[PDB]
Formats: sequence, C-alpha cells, structure tokens
Amino acid sequence: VPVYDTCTVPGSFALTFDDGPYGFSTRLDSTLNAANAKGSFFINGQNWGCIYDYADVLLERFNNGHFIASHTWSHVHMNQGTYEQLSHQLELVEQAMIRILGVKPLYMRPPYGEYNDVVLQVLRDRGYKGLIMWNQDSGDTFTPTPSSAQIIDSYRSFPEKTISLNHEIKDFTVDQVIPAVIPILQQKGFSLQTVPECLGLSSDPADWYVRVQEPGTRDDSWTCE
Ligand SMILES: [Zn+2]
Repeated sequence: VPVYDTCTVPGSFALTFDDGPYGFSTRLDSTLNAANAKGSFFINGQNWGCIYDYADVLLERFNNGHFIASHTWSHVHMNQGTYEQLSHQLELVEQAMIRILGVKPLYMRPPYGEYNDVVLQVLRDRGYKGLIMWNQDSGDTFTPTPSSAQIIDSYRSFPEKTISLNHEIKDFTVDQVIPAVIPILQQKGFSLQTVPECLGLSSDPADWYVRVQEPGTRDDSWTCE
C-alpha cells in the first residue's frame, strides 16, 4: 500500500478535511460547490458525531464528486492497536458507507498521522489502494490556535502540489479560512482537486470506491450505539 503526501499533477492543490462530517459541513460544501472546487474528506464513524446522523451531508458530498475516505471509526492511535482491532476500526466505517452510499472506501488517512507496518498490512489485506498523509498543515487544531488571519496568510505561501490538512470540526475553518483561501488559490492558477486526481490517479469519482450494493434506507441499524 503506497503512502502519499504530495500531489503530482502540475498546478494542482488538495484541500483536505479531517474528522467530519460536522454541523458546519453543509456550509463548507456549499462554499466549495459554488467555486467548482473539490475537497477530500477523511471521515470518522463515531467522533464529533455519529456518521449515520450525517447521512444527508454524506450523500450530497458523495454525489457531487468530493473524495470521501476513512479516518477510522473511533479516531484511534492506530499504532497502539492489534491487527484485529484495526480491522474492526476500518470495517465499521466501511459498513456505514455501504449502508448510506452503497460503496466501500479505497483510501484512508490515519489519525494523528500515526501508522506502522501493521496498519499498512491491514490496509493491504482489506483492499485499500493508498494511505494519504499531507505536506502542509493549516494549524487549525494547533493549541494555542492561530487566528484565521494567520492561517489565511500561511495559505498564501503554500506551493503548488500541496496536500493541506484542515479540520471540518473548526467553525473558523469553514466560515473564515476556506471562503478566503479558495479565491487566493484559484486566482493564482491552482486547480483545487481531490487527492486521487491530484496524484494522477483517476479523476472519475467511481474509481475511488468499491460498489457493493444499492444504498440502503434508514432503519434501526443506522446507529453508533
Ligand atoms: Zn484526526
């Protein structure tokens, strides 16, 4: 399983978001969609909300050509887990995407950027095609936290082919940073692409997932409890 941290397509730029969806996601996606920009989303199952409660956002996101990938179920320190626990951690997210969207993800990003040989082996055994890291950090979860103005200014110097880490769970990222930096990056000639496209893999969204079955309808199984 390859590890990726930088784009390869010239002029490309990957805005990525961890820990979502969240109560600001419809706003974020509206902002991206209005600019024809595509985001990359590494979602949790049960961390800042139960993924099943975000089904409507996930569906809009999925059908609008944004990249959705796994961030584990419980946002675990993956280096402290056994093969079996990590497989369960991935499986539970797969199951939620199968029920809501009809598909399994083919990519993932480890929480805290922590991974080891056992993680890569589980990814390989479970059919994943890549582990996606990053090469620039917005800082939006640093503590103390940079101001929006400071984060926006850092984005003015991120070079082409950046894979940028952001977090959907920070209100100022959705409401201040991303509305300001989309024009900065697009106006200077960068193409705001998903991670798979920016890596020269496919730009067709269907290639980022495994079709499993038709999406389900909400029933009593759509729960993190
Ligand atoms: Zn995270």
